[PDB]
Amino acid sequence: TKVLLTEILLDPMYDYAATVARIDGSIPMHKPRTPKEAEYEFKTVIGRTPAELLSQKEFYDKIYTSKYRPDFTQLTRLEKTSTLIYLRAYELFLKYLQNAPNFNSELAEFKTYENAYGEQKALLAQQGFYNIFDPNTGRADQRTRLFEYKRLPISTLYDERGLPHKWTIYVYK
Amino acid sequence: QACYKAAEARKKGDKDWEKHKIPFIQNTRFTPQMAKDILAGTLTLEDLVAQGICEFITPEEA
Amino acid sequence: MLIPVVCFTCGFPIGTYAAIFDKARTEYIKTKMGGTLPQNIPLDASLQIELKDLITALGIPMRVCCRTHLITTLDYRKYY
Amino acid sequence: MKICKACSSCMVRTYVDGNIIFRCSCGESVQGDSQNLLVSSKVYHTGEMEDKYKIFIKNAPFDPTNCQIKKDCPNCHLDYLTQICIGSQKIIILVCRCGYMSNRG
Amino acid sequence: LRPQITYGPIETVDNEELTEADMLSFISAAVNSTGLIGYNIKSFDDLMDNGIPQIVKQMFNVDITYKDQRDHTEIDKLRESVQIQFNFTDVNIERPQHRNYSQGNKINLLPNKARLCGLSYSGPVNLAAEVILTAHYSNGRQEVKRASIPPFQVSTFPIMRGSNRCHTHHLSKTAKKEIGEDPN
Ligand SMILES: [Zn+2]
Ligand SMILES: [Zn+2]
Repeated sequence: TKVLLTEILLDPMYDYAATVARIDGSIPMHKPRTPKEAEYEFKTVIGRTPAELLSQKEFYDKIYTSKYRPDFTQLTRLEKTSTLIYLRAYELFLKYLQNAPNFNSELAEFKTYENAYGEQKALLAQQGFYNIFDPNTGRADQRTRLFEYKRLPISTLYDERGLPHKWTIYVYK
Repeated sequence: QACYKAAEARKKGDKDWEKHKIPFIQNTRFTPQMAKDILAGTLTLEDLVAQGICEFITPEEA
Repeated sequence: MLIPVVCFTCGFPIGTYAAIFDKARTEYIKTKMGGTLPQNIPLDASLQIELKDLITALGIPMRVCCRTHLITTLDYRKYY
Repeated sequence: MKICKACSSCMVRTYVDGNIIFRCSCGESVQGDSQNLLVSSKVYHTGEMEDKYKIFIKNAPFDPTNCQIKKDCPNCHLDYLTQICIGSQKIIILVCRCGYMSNRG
Repeated sequence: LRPQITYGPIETVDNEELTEADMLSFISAAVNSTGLIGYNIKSFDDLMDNGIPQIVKQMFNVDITYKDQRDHTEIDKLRESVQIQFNFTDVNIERPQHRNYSQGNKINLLPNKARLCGLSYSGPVNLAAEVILTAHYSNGRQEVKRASIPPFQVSTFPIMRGSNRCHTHHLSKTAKKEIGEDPN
């Protein structure tokens, strides 16, 4: 019993099912403080006691199943819209662990639903953005102070006698 | 071709052979509307590749 | 993980207007985002979203530090 | 080299009394007349000769990565040319798609 | 073959309003198409679905001959060497599993349990085979015995997290978040 409890208490599935059970009040909101509380939480979450678990060979068949069965067919875009995502995600996770029929299509349907939901959540996560516009134009400023090549007259380097300039005399006014 | 037509007019003593030359133009087919469509999620890189606007280049093809 | 209770720099009580400021932001952004998808909002290159008047209407002063920390602080609830 | 007329091997060269004799391992021996009077050779500046860049110069007008210059082709009267610079003496060659080649090539 | 598609004239493309900030949308599209590390998942999935089965079924045909050291009977004296010849015909890799120590069927092993317990996120490998043993005799006669072996698990292969054989591939972002995985 103790080794099995230590094995299963480290399972993320156990934590997820315990959270789902706490949400709808099936187990107390605090972690067990007594062996009786731990035994009760294990019985509620896993569906059977540790002794009747190893007796036999099923494990996933009776893991908690949320009490409120909302309508996930309003996840067809049509409190809510976040409770539905959470409960349907847990239910689909449990279906995955049980190799339920038609799981692969329902998973893609829920993936599209939650992609739309993540689009909403990405809208909520936006902090703003600004573009400095050029007043002459009406869009993002393209004015720069970059170098612009320009073929200068050859007289800027040579005089009318073919000699280079030597700018070594300073004129002060 | 416009260079050839200007040459064919110049060799025939025509004084307005320069009018047959067109200007050179090079451009990309990417437009500001494509940039807006990318941000709206209705245009992907695969659509740009399929429309001949962009292509993939390797260091040996570079 | 949240907008700080007070400004990190000067200690003005920024947080008492944080929650309101958050939700107002969304509404304001919903007015200006257009057809661009949310995650592409920091890429639009045509948006000009100014929160100056909103923060002023909250009563927060015109201090650089306070508005900086109010505007720029990431919310852990929006990423997890 | 010299190729044996029977086994088509590479015959070994020996020198006797002002004559070159080719001896094969099959016993065949032959005398060279004129084309076998070349003991050894060496050419210099191999990385800059004309035969090194013949294919490159032929392909130059079609490679879009080559430098172009604003000059009229004297043959087809196109108004641009392809400028290439070969060698350590920086020899400049202007080539055109029609087949024109400065340096008279 | 001639190319078919003809595009509209380049003289009529209107791009003069393109700003360099608009060109960041092209980078956005490129990164969205390739992901950031999507090549890793694609490469590992190619190894799982196509690479390992090809390597096992094509590059590991065994055909060796060993001297017979058995010399106790007349047939033992006549027999000189035995030819061992086999190849594998079926290769499969599954998702990581764990016993749970209930003397029951295997259960799914989630990545967080592997991280905490110091386990390995490794999925079982199942193999089938055909064996041919041929014994040769001094006169020049040979005897051939063939066997066909049902699929059996040989070992486990490490599974890339987030790939096809990872358990966090049939889960949603909320379910990933609730089993202790980084949902992002
Ligand atoms: Zn402050
Ligand atoms: Zn020419």
